[PDB]
Amino acid sequence: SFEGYDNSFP
Amino acid sequence: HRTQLWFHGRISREESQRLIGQQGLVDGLFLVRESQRNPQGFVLSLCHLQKVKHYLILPSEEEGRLYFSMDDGQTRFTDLLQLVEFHQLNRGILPCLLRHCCT
Repeated sequence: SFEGYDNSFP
Repeated sequence: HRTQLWFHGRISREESQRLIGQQGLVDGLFLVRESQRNPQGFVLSLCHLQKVKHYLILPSEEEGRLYFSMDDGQTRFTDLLQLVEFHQLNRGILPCLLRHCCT
C-alpha cells in the first residue's frame, strides 16, 4: 500500500 | 514511547539494518524508528528469515482523535506501545511476531 515499504506486500 | 527499549528515534533505514545485523538477524528481531521519508510517521523495522523488512506507521485523525496505522486504518492504535504490544502476540499484517527488541 506504500511504495518503498513492505506493508501488505506484494 | 521514548522510554521504550525498542524505540530508536531518528535513525535511517540503512542504520536500522546495520543494528539488526549486529544482533544476529534473529527471526522477529525488531525496532521502531522515525521515518526519514515521512517525518510525521514511524517505521517498524523487522527481521524475518534474515531479511529486514520495513513497515510504515502513519498518524491519522478521526473526529479529532489521533491514531496510528500500518494499513490505512484497517487496524488502529492509540500509540506505538499499543501497536508493538499487539504484534508481540498477533501477527496481523506482519510475516512474523515481534519477538526480540533490538536495543
